[PDB]
This record gives sequence, C-alpha cells and structure tokens, in this order.
Amino acid sequence: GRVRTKTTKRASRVVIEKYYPRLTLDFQTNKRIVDEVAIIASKRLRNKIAGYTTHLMKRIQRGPV
Amino acid sequence: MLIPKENRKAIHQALFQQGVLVAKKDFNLPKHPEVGVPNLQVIKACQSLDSRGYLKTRYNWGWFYYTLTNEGVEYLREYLHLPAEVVPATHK
Amino acid sequence: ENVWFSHPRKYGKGSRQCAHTGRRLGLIRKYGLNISRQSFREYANDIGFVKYR
Amino acid sequence: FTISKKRKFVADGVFYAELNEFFTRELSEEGYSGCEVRVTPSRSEIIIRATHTQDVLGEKGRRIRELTALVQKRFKFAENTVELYAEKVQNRGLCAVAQCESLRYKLLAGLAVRRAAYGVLRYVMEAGAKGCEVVISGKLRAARAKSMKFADGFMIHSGQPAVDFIDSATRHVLLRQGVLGVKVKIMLPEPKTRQKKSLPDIVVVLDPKEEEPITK
Amino acid sequence: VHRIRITLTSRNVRNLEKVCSDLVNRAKDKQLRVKGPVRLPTKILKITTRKTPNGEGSKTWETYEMRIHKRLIDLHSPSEIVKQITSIHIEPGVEVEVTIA
RNA sequence: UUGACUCAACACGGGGAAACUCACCAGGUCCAGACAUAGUAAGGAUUGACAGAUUGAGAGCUCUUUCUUGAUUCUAUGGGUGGUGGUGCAUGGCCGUUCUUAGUUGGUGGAGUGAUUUGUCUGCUUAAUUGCGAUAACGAACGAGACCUUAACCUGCUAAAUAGCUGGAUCAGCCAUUUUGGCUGAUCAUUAGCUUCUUAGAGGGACUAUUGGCAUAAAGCCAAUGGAAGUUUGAGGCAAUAACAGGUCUGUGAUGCCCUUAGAUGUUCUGGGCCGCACGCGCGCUACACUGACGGAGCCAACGAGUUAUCCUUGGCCGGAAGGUCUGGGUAAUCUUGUUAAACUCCGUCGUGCUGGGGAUAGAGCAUUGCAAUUAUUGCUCUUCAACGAGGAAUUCCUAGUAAGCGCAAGUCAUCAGCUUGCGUUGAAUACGUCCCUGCCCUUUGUACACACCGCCC
Ligand SMILES: [Zn+2]
Repeated sequence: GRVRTKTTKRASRVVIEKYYPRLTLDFQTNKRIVDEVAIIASKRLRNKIAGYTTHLMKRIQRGPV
Repeated sequence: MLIPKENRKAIHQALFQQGVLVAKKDFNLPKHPEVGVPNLQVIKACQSLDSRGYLKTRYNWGWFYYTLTNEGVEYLREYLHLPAEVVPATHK
Repeated sequence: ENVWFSHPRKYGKGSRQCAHTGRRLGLIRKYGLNISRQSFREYANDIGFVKYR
Repeated sequence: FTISKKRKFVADGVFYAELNEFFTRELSEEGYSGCEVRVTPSRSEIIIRATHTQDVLGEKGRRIRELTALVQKRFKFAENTVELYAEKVQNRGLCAVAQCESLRYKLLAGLAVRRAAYGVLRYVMEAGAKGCEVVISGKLRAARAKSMKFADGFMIHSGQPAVDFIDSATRHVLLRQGVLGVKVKIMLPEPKTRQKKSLPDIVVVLDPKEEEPITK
Repeated sequence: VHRIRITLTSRNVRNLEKVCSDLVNRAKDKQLRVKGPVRLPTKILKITTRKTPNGEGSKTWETYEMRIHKRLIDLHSPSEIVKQITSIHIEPGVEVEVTIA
C-alpha cells in the first residue's frame, strides 16, 4: 500500500498552488524546487511529496482538476 | 562498647575542626581512613550524639553523612576545652 | 581486632558488590559496572546506554 | 592510575549517576534544578542548579563548604581541587525536575489535590509550555486506588519527537496514606531542543514569489 | 624532535568535531606541518539485559548500546603554543591527553 | 527456605548454587535496646587479659583464680531500633498480556424528556479512523503515519608510520640471467606520498521515476528495462486508549498496616543445602550409521573482551597439553588478534551385522581454579564400553540467505554451559490462497446476560 498521508497531500497542494507557473514536469527539477522552497525534515518525505506533486502535474496536464 | 574517653575527645576535636567525616556504613573496618579511631566506636558515638540531637545523619549509597550548626560547635567546644575556641564553623 | 567474627576473603562471593546493592543475583560485573540489573535499567540513560536500535 | 577508555567512560557515568542521586537525596527544599557534572584537572568545576538559590548560598559560604568537603572526603579529593558553581534556574516553569518538586511540596502542605494540580497546571502553561500532563497514581481517600490524569494542551507518545523535548519526572511521595506516585510531563520549547529545530509534522513553504508577467 | 600527540576521545559527535576543528584551525593559523584529523574505528559496547524485575512474563530482552569515538592529532608546536591551545580548548565532555615521549 | 498456574509457570525470579548469594535447620559469641529520667554505686556500675577446665577450639560467654582503663554503662520502664517475618485486595516504580494491531479524547452545533446519538462513513482502496469522495455536521488534539538505529550502492569534500599500497638505504633462495627480471618477501618510523581495500563527519541516491495495462480511465493496482533500492527499501526502537482484581512488599534506606525485639523473626562463625527419590509434566542435547566413524593432510569468516594493585596472553625450554618454569607484549583498531575455526575437500580402513554408529553406566591415577572438589569442580590416560536399529495418539516453529544443520563471541564465574543473547558459514521443498478447523476487528440482527454464557433461571 502506497497511499500518501494528509501531510504529503497538503504539502503537495500548497507547493503546486504557490509555484505552478515556474514548475517543471521533470522529476529532478521539481525535486530541486521542492527542496529550495520547502523546509522538509527528511529526504524520504521530500521525495514522496515531489512524486505526488509531479503525478498531480501529469494529472492536470491530462485534464483539469 | 567501651569508646575510650581519649579517643572520643580526639574525634570530637576533629569534628569541631572540620565538621564532616566520611562515616562509611561498615562493620569491623581496618581503623579509619581519616585517622579517626578504629571502627565500632566512632559510629556508636555518632549515633549517641545523633540521638541527643544537633547532628543529623543522611544516608547516600551506604555512606553516613553529618552536618553541624552553631549550637553543635559551641557545645563540642565547651565539652572539649574552655570557652571561645579558635577554629570556627564559618571559616573566612 | 575481632577474631572468628569476620573471615577475610579474596575470591568468590563476599568480595565484590555495589554501593546500595549486592544481592549477587542478576548482577553484572561487565566493564566494572558492579551494579544490579534493575539499577542499570533505571540509570542506563545517564551513563550513556541509549536504545539506539 | 590510567584506565582503559571503555572502563573510564562507564566509571565516569556511574560516578555522575552517584553524584546526581546524592544531590537529589541531600537537596529537598532548595528546588533542585539539576547538576552539570564535569571533572578535569586544574580546579574541576561542577554546576549545581537549584531554584532556592538564596538557600543554596550560605552564610559566609557555609553550605558551599559543607557540600564540597563532604564530596572531597567521600571521594578522597585533594584540597582546592573540586569546586561548585551555583545557579538558580533556567526555564523554571518548564523545568520538570524542579516543578514536580514544587508540586509535591504544595501537596504535602495539605492543600486539596485537585485544586493544587490545577494551580501548577496554570503555572506551567503560563511559563511558556505548550503542553503538560500530571498523573497521580495510588490511593487518595479510601482503600480503592485510582490513577487520574490531568493532561492539558498537547502530548507526544512516540519516539524521538517524544524523547527530545519531552521532560518526564516521576517521584514517590510519602503521606499519611500510602505512598503516592506523581508524574509530570512538560513540553520543552521547540527551539530549546537537543538538535532538531522543527517537528517533522510541522512544515511551511516559502512565499509564492512572482514578478511582472511580461518582463519587458 | 618534539612531536606532540593529543587525544580526541569523546561520545558527543558535535563537541568532539568542534574541538577537532578548533585545533586544526589553529594548526593552520601557524604552520606546523598542517597535519589534519585522524579518525579511529568506533568502540561500541553491546550489553543485553532483561526488562522484568521479576521472572513472570514473556521472554523479552533489551539490548543497550554504548559507543565511543577516538581521534588522534600530531603537531609540531612548541611548548608555549601547546600549553596555549590546551588552555583555550577547555570544553565539557571532551577528554584530552598529551603524550611527549 | 520459596514464589511464579496453557497464551500471562515448567533454562524463570537475567537461577551455570561448596562457606559467602542463603532468606532453612542444629551448636555457639556480640549487643549495634540510641536517648533521658525514678536509682544504689565512686572502700568498685563494669570491660578486657595470663594459668588449668566445659565448649571444634585462642569462647576469659564463663568456671578456682588475680590485674589494669577505672564513670561510658545497667537491676528495669517506655521508646528509636533490625527483620529475605506477613499483606502485590492498599499502593509507588517497572514489566508481561488485551493489541506483532488500529483506534481514543474534547469543544461548538443537529436528534432524543432522558439514558444516549451524529461527528467516528453509502462507495472505492490501503497494514492503518491511510486517502478520494459524498456527508448535520464543523473545527481540534493523541495515536498510526510521521521520527530514530542498523544494512549494503557511491564522493578524490579537512585525513591518517597505532592499518594497507608503491619507490627507496636493506639481503636470501634457482630454470632464465650479465639489457634477460618473474616471485615470496626479510626491516618499514631508516625515509617519502596515497587511501582502491580500514575508520567516520557530511552527504548523494528511489519517489514504485520511465513507458505497457486495470480501477467510477480521482484516491489507488499489476507487470517490465535501467538501477542497489521497492514489501512503508528491509529488520527493529518509542508507541494513544482503557482492561487484568496479572507478577514483583526475596532488586529498591520506595513504603502504609499486623506482629516480634534480648531467650531478638537483629548482626555473626562451623556442619548439613537448595543438586536428597519405587514416579507424572516440560524446555534442549545424543546416536540409531557409509550422508557415518577413525586416521593423516590443503585451507576458508564476523560480532565481541582484557591488567591499579594483580586480568588477556606471546617466546626458548622441559611434560602424562592436565599443569608449572623465566625473562615478557598489552590502560588497548599498536599485545592476545590476522581469535590460519567448524563445516568442506585428496587419500586409506571400518562393510554392513544393536560392530570400529551411539558412550547410559561402573573403576584406577594427572593437574590448575577455590580455608578446600566426599555428595567424583573441570578436563585428562585408559578399561567395562549398554538402551536405541528414525519413535503411536497428540502437539510446536516456519515463507528466502526462511527453516534445518554447524561453529564461534559474551552474560552469569574463584571453577564449571547441555541455558540465554548475538554473529557467520552450508543452505532447500512448500502458498502468494482461505475463513473450512483456530482465533481478532467492523456492520446488521436477537437477548429474560450486565462480576456480563464458567450468565440468568425451572
Ligand atoms: Zn539488585
């Protein structure tokens, strides 16, 4: 089970709504911007947030959310 | 048991000079580390004056500890020698 | 100065113990601790035995 | 005299634990805030923190002389080799090791247990703590024994986030009735922690910086 | 002719690193063959005990850990500089020892 | 001496016990009944000691007996007083189960006179009250998640003669060799610079990215290349909530209450012991043979420990490796130690028969540890060298470096592992399912139960 938590959901929601115009779909670049903006405690949580964020990016590009 | 008077006087004057003794909770000790008379006599003297008061005991890890006040030194100095002895309990 | 009262010893029990213990059962002498297991549990953090794993 | 490092560190830890215990039993009404024990040649100094600093300082340094001499004679220390520096308190209301003693002393004074528990709970909350918990174990009125908790604010019941800035103090207090178990749990402030500045659950992001859309 | 070897044994990583950084910085302030830090294998002591004060209960064993970290530093400093740096390197929780010969 | 009653007892009270741990019983000292008062005494209140004696005795406890310090004691009261004497149904601290999993506590609102109810769930999904979604609910908190330790993949980011590599003063061995040498290395603080391999400070790295497919083409699911990593990266630690009338007053100068305190439920020395058996129950061990046993020989690992008076051990030599000998390395990744292990393999025998597989069991000497080993510590040289010939009904653990088998390190130790905790080597079959037997959670439903079916009742 790879179900995300509410902390990751809220963190992903806030970063996309704050930095949508300059966000890049590339995993390395969005992980970079997530690191530079967030104050995330651990790299594992940061990677999960970035993974959910870029999945939301592909989801939005496929259709409005 | 006996606690010779000369030994008790030496212990009392040492207590008046310093105030604190090691007083290990030991039985049949090789004399005393602080040149303080063989065991089973000083501990009985200490218990006797503790019962009389003015010198309370404290137990920590098997070591008896004592502390004295102004009445304690005054009474010890009166018993040992004449009034107004030299060594105080408030040095400097 | 007492005869046949306290027998001197150099090995075995009656030679080593703790300051406030010495039941000789459930006691470790590892690293020269010479303390009971319960006392070690109570004061493990202060000495430095921290449950890392 | 030189000892291997493995034995040295464990011996120093036992020695420090013995000193900490000795301080707790000897000091009762002076508000024991803790002891920072460090030993080194050239006039070793040990920090002793106790709330009633005026009681700690003696007339002409009598209490300082008494404690130093007692430690010196117990541990065969040489003259002018061990010294103690006295401090009053740091984060008095947030220091469990002294606030709990103030709690039990007020309980021993004969005040109502619940009202006293509310009073100290008010004291610690205004001290700057974000969460507190008072646990009473044993019997109070009749033969039946009950355990009552007075948690107010927040609490953490987990690993590292609940061992870094969570201060727990447990004491056995005597009374006319049977012995009572008092437990006080206090939040140390997040900046005042071992190494972590922010809890992992709490996370914030930078401002949504933006500029002109054209940039001519 | 006069090589000074000092010990850097401790358990607190932060404070031993701070002490090591201070002496290395001083050894770089005054050129003394600029010998850097040397790290030794960690001496970790593992002890396993029980949790239950009595014998009743399930078989639960608690394992405690006690690790210490050692470092060594060699310097070509004179006596006056050696005594000075030791005077300024007084830190809590750090044990140091100097071997001459 | 005992307690602990399937999950919560049968290698546990870290329990491998000669005296000490020993709390049990017999012989026998010491008062450590402090303190003060009613009170003689001070021509001795009373302690100790030499001679002979009872008593294991050197018990001056004492007895015929003298001699000193001679003012602190006792004829007695009460009371501190010690208690491993009892109460875990009085409790504190802790631990073990409920629970190796997944709920708990409020507030403001809506419903009901009230007990109470919603919030805390139609649906989908996850290990999860984890999430999407509707939603008389909204806003919260605790817990889970999250957090920390360990395990490999890699970085020339300040490193290291307490560790390895190369050059180089430094020399030995022959097939080749006088351009013709490969190699082991000897010393390596005599000397220099580097960390691939040793160490740790910081870190990078995976988030099921990446396409290929399901699921209301959301939350979520499956397979595959690359990669180290997909199971929440693995294995652990702390872990809300309340429940046990659970254990520990024999860990605890942590303690309430009952009892005792001098002919002491006080301290202490000796002998017997917790290990004493015509049995029933456990947890582990040995072989039941050729896959083994014996004998030679090549040899391949990790975690851990050690002397301030008094531990870990090397070297020459003696020996019945069971000991002892002398200089000696070690306060320590510098010495044990590179803990050259076991398992395995090359070769010969035992030839298939409870026999040379298996050492239950009995006897004679050889040493260390320990006032000293009977009721043989421990091993050793041997001989006697048996049951057992894969074990019925029942029952226990186990999903990949897993079971199984093997060995090693540490704990308790003066000595003694068949126990426990960890490590490493050799290394499989079986499923990716189910509630059918056996239990746990949720919803609906029924109830004459509510100490709650080991219930109530005729
Ligand atoms: Zn104990």
